[PDB]
Amino acid sequence: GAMNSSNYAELFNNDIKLFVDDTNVYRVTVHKTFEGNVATKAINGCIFTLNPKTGHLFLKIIHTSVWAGQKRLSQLAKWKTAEEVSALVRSLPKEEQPKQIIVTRKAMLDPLEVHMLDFPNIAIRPTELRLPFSAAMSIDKLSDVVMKATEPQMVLFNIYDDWLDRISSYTAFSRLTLLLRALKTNEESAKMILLSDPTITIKSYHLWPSFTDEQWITIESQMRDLILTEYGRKYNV
Amino acid sequence: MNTVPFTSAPIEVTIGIDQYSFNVKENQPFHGIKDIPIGHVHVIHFQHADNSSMRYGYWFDCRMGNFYIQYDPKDGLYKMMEERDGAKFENIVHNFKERQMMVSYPKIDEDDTWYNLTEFVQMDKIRKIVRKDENQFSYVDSSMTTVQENELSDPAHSLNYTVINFKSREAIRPGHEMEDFLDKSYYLNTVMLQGIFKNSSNYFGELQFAFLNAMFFGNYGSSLQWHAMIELICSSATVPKHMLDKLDEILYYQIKTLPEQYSDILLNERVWNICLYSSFQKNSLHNTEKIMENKYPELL
Ligand SMILES: CCOc1ccc(B(O)O)cc1
Ligand SMILES: CCOc1ccc(B(O)O)cc1
Repeated sequence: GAMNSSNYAELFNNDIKLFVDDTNVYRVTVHKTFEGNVATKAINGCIFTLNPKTGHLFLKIIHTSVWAGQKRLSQLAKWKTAEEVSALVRSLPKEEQPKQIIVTRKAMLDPLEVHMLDFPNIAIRPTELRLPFSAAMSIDKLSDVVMKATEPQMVLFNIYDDWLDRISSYTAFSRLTLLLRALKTNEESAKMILLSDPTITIKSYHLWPSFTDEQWITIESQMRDLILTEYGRKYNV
Repeated sequence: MNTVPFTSAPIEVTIGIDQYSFNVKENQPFHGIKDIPIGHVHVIHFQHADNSSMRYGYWFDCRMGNFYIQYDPKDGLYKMMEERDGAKFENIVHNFKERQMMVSYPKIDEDDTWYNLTEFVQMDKIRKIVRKDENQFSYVDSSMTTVQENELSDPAHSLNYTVINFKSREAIRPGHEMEDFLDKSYYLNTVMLQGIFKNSSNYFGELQFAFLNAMFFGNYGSSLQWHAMIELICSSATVPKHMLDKLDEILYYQIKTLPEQYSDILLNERVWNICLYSSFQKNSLHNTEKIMENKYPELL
């Protein structure tokens, strides 16, 4: 059934699985029309499909042309997500196909179940975790490729950079979720924390800076402090 | 006007005949039911006074044979049987009539209720849902599971209703996933009506039979089938106008007949609210919506 605190280590076992997050598929700016009405303008989006054991990120870029002439875009976006996840699975060799797909929003279950009827052995699950994958567009290199796309495109990343050379996938996922949660709670501060030291650079083939183990512990502390801080600013505690 | 005689009534039982039910006392001088209208299917059903567990009964059409009930003390139930000796049967019934040992099917002349509940139900289709081909009548009880329930255990004693499943390859065309899931017209009109049932009358007959088995035996899988067949229609944007109008009549008489006190277990809150208030056909079931809102506004 659902993925929650009690079965959290299942994410890091040897059964291939993917998280799917659709919160950045359909993105709009809202603006006033000359007549003083309100209209939306779509901007490019992306499906966030992540293997939490390996870090492999399948970033399907959703170009604004896919919405042209369509109605009920927020409902279409869930089906378009499901259509693209199903196409990815079919594109993978059998032994790379996931045994489970975990959606971050329950509204994806039926769209995905329906698109995956051909794969009755792939379990489609919700989760009670509140994961911060919506903040993936606060990672500059991911936001850049999304906004520059002029056509539908799939781009492959490792969201863990080279961390798995030194730490486990449980710790790598913990780090990622902490970073993303911070970026979601206060993007400016989070990015300030991540980049304040110009001697620590982001490799051309990486998403995050090249911190030593010692520097990551400090960074991770600063991110917790930020989250705690914002919780205080927010609730006045 | 036909007759179902009884050899006797040895155990105290509540006997149902269509929508009518009456009590028979242990060894009460009782020989059966007369004046049964020709032209409709009928159901004679039983609930023992000493164990209301297992309601059970028999669907039959008197045009297809001479049928009687005889208690079986080994199997512990009232069994339907066919008498092939037609002269023997007439003689037995005549004597039961002369001694006023039969209760009369109590139809009020104004009352089209049974016709309206069984309008599209046909013994030949009942016998394909309930497989027991050596008899011309069909046994149903409270506990019998459906072919779909067994997928999700004895196949000889199952209800072989048509499997309806909205998240199935049958229901969803490759490349029309969203379209077919949100508007089920393909599944209703091409798969089910053109493909499986052939016409709407056969679809309505199964729907009505499933309702009646839900109501008279509390058969849970029958209730599931009844609601699925309603939902498939209400969730289709394209339904022939004559089917919608007839559906409204069908459901109206079903809601009208339902025991007020059983609405909590025979009516699915989700399906009905969806069908009357959110579905494509939310405005197409005027009679049903009016009787539902005036009789079961709590469910809605
Ligand atoms: C207790 C069963 O009662 C009976 C009454 C009458 C007959 B008969 O043929 O009229 C048979 C049995
Ligand atoms: C032969 C008459 O047998 C009867 C059996 C039952 C009832 B009753 O109202 O429950 C009436 C008559």
